[PDB]
Parts: sequence; structure tokens; C-alpha cells
Amino acid sequence: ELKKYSHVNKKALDQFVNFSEQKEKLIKRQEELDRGYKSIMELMNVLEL
Amino acid sequence: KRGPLAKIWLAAHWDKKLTKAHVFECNLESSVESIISPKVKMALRTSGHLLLGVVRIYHRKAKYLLADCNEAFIKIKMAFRPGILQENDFGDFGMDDREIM
Amino acid sequence: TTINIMTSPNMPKAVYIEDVIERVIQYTKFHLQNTLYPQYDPVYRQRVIVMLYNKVCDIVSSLSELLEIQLLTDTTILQVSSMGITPFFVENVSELQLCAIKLVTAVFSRYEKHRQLILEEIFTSLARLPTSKRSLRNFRLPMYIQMVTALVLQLIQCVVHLPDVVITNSYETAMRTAQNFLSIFLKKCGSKQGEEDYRPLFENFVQDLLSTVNKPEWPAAELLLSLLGRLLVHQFSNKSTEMALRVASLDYLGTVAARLRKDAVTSKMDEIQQLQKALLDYLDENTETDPSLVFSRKFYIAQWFRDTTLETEKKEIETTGQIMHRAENRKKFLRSDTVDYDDACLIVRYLASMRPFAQSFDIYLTQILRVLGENAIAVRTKAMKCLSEVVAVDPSILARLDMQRGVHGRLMDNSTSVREAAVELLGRFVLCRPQLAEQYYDMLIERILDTGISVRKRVIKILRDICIEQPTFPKITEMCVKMIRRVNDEEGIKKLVNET
Amino acid sequence: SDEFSHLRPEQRLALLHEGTGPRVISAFVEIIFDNSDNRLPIDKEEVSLRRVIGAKKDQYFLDKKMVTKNDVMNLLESAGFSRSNPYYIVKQGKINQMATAPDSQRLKLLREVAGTRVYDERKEESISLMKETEGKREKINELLKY
Repeated sequence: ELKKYSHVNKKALDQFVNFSEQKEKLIKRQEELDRGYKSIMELMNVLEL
Repeated sequence: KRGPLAKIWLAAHWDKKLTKAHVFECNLESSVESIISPKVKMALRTSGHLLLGVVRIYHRKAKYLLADCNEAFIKIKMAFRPGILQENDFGDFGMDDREIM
Repeated sequence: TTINIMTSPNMPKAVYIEDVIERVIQYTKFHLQNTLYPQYDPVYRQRVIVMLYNKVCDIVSSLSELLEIQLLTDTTILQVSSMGITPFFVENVSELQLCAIKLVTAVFSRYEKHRQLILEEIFTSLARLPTSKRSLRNFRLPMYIQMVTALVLQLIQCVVHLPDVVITNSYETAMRTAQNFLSIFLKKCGSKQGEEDYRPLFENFVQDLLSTVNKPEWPAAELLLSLLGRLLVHQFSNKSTEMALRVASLDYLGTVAARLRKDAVTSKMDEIQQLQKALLDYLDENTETDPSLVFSRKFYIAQWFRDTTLETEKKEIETTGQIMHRAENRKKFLRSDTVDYDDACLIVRYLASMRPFAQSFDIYLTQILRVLGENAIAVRTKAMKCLSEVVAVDPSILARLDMQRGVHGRLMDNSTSVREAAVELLGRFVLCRPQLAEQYYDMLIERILDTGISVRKRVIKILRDICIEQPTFPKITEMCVKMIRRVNDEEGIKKLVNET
Repeated sequence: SDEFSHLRPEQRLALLHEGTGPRVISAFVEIIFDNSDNRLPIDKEEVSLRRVIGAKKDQYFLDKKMVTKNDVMNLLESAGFSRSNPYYIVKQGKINQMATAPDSQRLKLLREVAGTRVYDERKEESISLMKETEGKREKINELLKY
């Protein structure tokens, strides 16, 4: 049974926890940037008029 | 300089002193740009300056987000499965500007 | 718990189950990284705090010893290695730092599969180093050195594995480790990255290496220096690399050549077996006084063995002689007065003066002088500046005919940058040695009319320092006439002549 | 007015009094005017501006402190000066052309008169940056999926 599970990826747990947390952070950053883009376009229209 | 819009001033005029600590979370886009539009006695000229400022800020934020994401993805692909005269100017006429009289 | 598990040299098996191991490890990890660093360092962020600090130092020391005693499972090892790498990146934790040195070096000793992981976890966070003048160098040796360099030396010395061919292949593993680490460092260092550089870090590393070049109790430093030299020269010779990396490499080579020649010219100006025996016994006593000396001793042993093999390779009389050498080596390996610090220092100095490194400086000069005829301006400028620094350290080196023809050629070169570099060399040399300048004055004072603004200002500065420093020189009048002659030439030059 | 200083180096060499005696190298023109009405923003009673010119050095001294050739331009803009406009400065025998000028040039003149030229230039500059951030955002979404 050990020989079947020889090539297992150790350190997997830390990978999972840390990278899920960091993915959460990145998603929030991206959403904020998107809202900002929308806001900029609105201001540009006001200035043109 | 001074004001809750000094950051955008700097980003629109000088842009070099603006540090990686400022750019990131100093200004809340959806609030500050909203503040710019109804602000009292705003000249069109200064408004255009502020527009370029805020767009530069946003572009920098995009740059940093891309860099950090790329770093993360490069990380995740790792794992641990244990199993003589060569070139002189010809004489001095090249550099020997002669003395006047 | 960590004292009870370890204290006896021997216990029955299964008196310590891995659960308490994991518990104390994660405990120290969380408590340390969440309570100690914030209150001890404003970078991350009453008497009970210092109490807990002392507790953690005792814990990590005892835990290092425990990890040395028995084998363990890799899952624990990942946590232990991360916790032990952690302390090198906050400020006022010196004693904790050197206990962590002990822990990390034990991990690096035993298991030969995590070395790459420790190298990566060191390399990743090199930006987070302190780089503050106060408290930078806090590893005593006056004469302080940086910390991560002490860790690096300890690591490279650690993997020696002294039990036939084992000695050979183990020393080869050591050489490969050093070459790999140093290559990764330098290649990542040279080119300018985004928002952060490494050149000051590497400069400090090399200044450190030079500071710890030949002591009784830090071998492998000369090994690092040798591999560094060979890597640098094979790095900036060719024309495929980028620019800034060639510049930085040539700078490092200049620094090491300077320090080497200066320490040389100011220091020097069966008996071998007796010397080895005396030094080794000195080390043996000091093991009892202080740990970590065992690794150095084993390193010296392996290096003597490989040097005897290389002396075989380069007869039956010297074949039998070197086999008597090797047999005595085996004797002392199997065996595993009054000599002190200065004596041992001189002993290892001599034994180094036998090695093929002290006769490298000559080579270095030749290498630099191959560079001077090349097709890139910045490279020639830097070659000239590094040569100038070399010359101004040992002023009796403007004698070799190749250096003469080099500096003359570059004085007539067709780009104002290298011309001002050459005239700066020649001017510093003239200012240093007061006499013996009446031979270079003509070739100097020819250069006033040189169609740049650099070279003119440099020659005027040199002339001003002459006319202030050593009056009653014969050529004062002509110097005054020419400097007054150039009063109308430019604007900045005008200001300089006017104020002078 | 910025427009004059777009000439070849020969013209700069030829823009110095070469009359008699020695030949000069450092000409300078100073103007002192008073923004008592505070039309010009920097509060003083007699603002001084000079432009030291040499064969290689061109510098603006605003009340004895050096400037960087852009702050002064934005300052003059705020004052009401249009640094690039030939308008309100009419060279000898060149007035007729303002009437027989083609229509588009007169429209550009009127648009500047409105005070909407700097805004146009900045908006035109900003659009390129906007497009490049769009490319960046596409790349970011790709990497998130990975």
C-alpha cells in the first residue's frame, strides 16, 4: 500500500491553506480595480459634456 | 502638497516621488473620483490634470496586481515529491584642439 | 518536555512519541511568530516578554540537540525548517539567531533531501534583510560580520560526511553545493530587477568573505573565494551577457584583487605533518570548549586528503611518500600542545601559501588587461577604474610593461569617458608618490587640450592639488600659465579656475 | 512664449550681441511685473522672471530660485498666458494672415480661447494608458483561472 502511494506530494496542506487565503485577497483586489474602472469612465463622460 | 487630493496632484505633475506605499491603498477610487466631480470652484484645466492623475494611479495599481499574481502562480507550480593600440583615434587631431594666438 | 526527551545520552525506544514533538514545534512556531517578533521589532509590528524570550532560546537549543540524536519524519521537518529559518529577518534577536543557526545546520546535516528547500527559503526573502547600519553585523569574530553569511559558511562546511571513495565524493558534493549557491546568488544579483536591487547585498557578502579569509576555525572560505573568482572571470569575458552584470562582476573582481594584494604585501614581507598535527590538536581542544569546530576539523581532513590525491596526479619514491602521508591521514581520522591563536593563524597561513590560490593575483591582472581591448565603452571604463584602485593600493605596480602600454593606449583612446578614467589613475598615482613624478608630467600636461569637459576639469583639479601640496616643484610657472590660459574656455571650467 | 526657443543651435549661437570688444556667452533677459490684483497666484508684490541663456545652458530664475521649465509653463497657464499661441502677439507685417487663415486654424484658436486645450491634450494622452490597463486586466483574469 505504501508502494502504491510512493510519489505523494508532501507539504500539500500548507500549500492549500496559504494559497486559498492569498486567492481570496487577489479576488478582492481585482473587484476593487473593476469598480474603479467604471467610476473613471463615468467621470470622463461628465468632463466631456 | 496638502489636501485629500494631493496624491492625485503629485501623480499628475511630478509622479516620481509617489512611492509604492502611496499608490496601493492611499486613495479609494470610487470615493475620490466621485469627490472630484462636484467639488466647489473646479476649473476645467485643473480637472483635466486631475483626470490624467487618477488614470495614472489606476494604471499603476493594475501593474502591481499583475506582478503579484504572476509571482503567486510561479510559486504554486512548485512541489516536493521525495519519490595594444587597438582603437586609438588616428593621431591627436581627433582630440587635441589647438591653442589660439 | 524537550529537556526530558533529550537529557540522557541513551533511553529506551518509544519513550518519546512524535505527537509531543509536533506539539512543541507548532507551539513555538505560533507563540514566537505572533508574540515575540512584534514586541521586539517595530518592523513586524513587560518582563513576562523577556521571560518568554529566554524560554524560547532554551527550547530551540535543546530541540536542535534532540533533532541531532534520532531520525524523524519529513512532515515534522518542514515545520521545523520553516521555524528555524524565520529568525534571521527581524532585528534584536541575536542569541535566538545563533540558536537557530544550530537548528538549521543540524537539519542540513542529517537529511540529504531538504537542502534545496532551505536554499529556496533563504533566497526568496533576501529583500527582507535588515540593511540598517546599526545592528547589521552582530556575529562576533571589534571585527563583526553579517549573519546570513555566517549561516552560509556553516552550511557549506557542514556537509562533509566523514565515515575510501566517500571522502572524494563528499568533498565533490561540497564543491557542487558552493558553486550552485554562489551561481544562483550572482546571476540573480547582477541584472537590475523590478523595484529592488541586490548589488549592495552581494558587495557586503564579498567584503565579509575577505574579512574571514584565513582563520584557523573557518575553512571553505578560500573555497568560496576560488570558485567566486573562476565564476566571475568566465562571466564577464564573453559577449553574450547583458551590460550591468558585466559591470558589477568586474567591480567585485577589482575589490577582491585589491584586498588580496594589500594583505599579501603587508603581511608576509615532515614539518608539514607536525604543523597539521598541532593545528588539529588546537581544534580538538576547542571542540571541548565550544561546539561546531568538529565540522571544520573534518573539512580540513577531507581537504588534506584531496590535496594529497591532487599531488599524486600533479615517482615511486614520492608515490611511497604520499602514501605515507595518506596513511598518517588515516591514522588521525581513526584517532577521532601550547599552540594558540596567532600561532595557528600563521600555520594555516603557510599551508594556504602552499595551496594554488595565493598565486592568483598575477593571473587576475592579466585577465583584466585582456578586457581593455574590447568593443563596449562602459566595460573599458570600469576596467580602468578598478585598475586605478589596484594601483593606488600598491603604488609599486606601475612597472610591468604590459600595464604601461595599457595605460598609454587608453590615455590616447577615442572616448572621453575612458580618457578621463586613465588620466584619473595617472593623477592619483602622481599625487600619492611625491617624487618620481617628473617622468609622467609631460604626458599629463599634454592632456589639457582634450576637447571634453571631463578631462579638462580632471587635469585642472590634479594640477591644483600639485600646486598646493608640494611647492618648489620646477614646473610651477608653466602650470600657472596654462591654467590661466584656459580661463575663457567654458562656463563650469571658468567657475572652477576663478575659484581656484 | 515657448515658441521662440525651437530653433537650431546655429540660431542660438547667432542670438547674442556680437558687436565689439570680446564676444559674450551669457545673455539674460529679466521681466518684473506686479500681480497686485493677484491674477498671478504666487503672492508677492513684484514677481520677477528671467531666462539666462548660453550656448549650452538655458535656465529660468523665478525670484532667484531655479525652476524646471515645466512648473513655470503651468504657472503661466494659470496666469492666462498661452505659452504657444501666436495670438495677442503680432509680428511686423504678419497681421493680414489672421484674416485669410483657413477655417480649421481659427477653430483651434477659438477652442483655446474657451480654455479647453490642455484638457484635450491630457484626455488624448490618458486614452492610451486606459487601453493598456485593459490588456493588463485580460492577462490578470487568465492567470486567476490558472
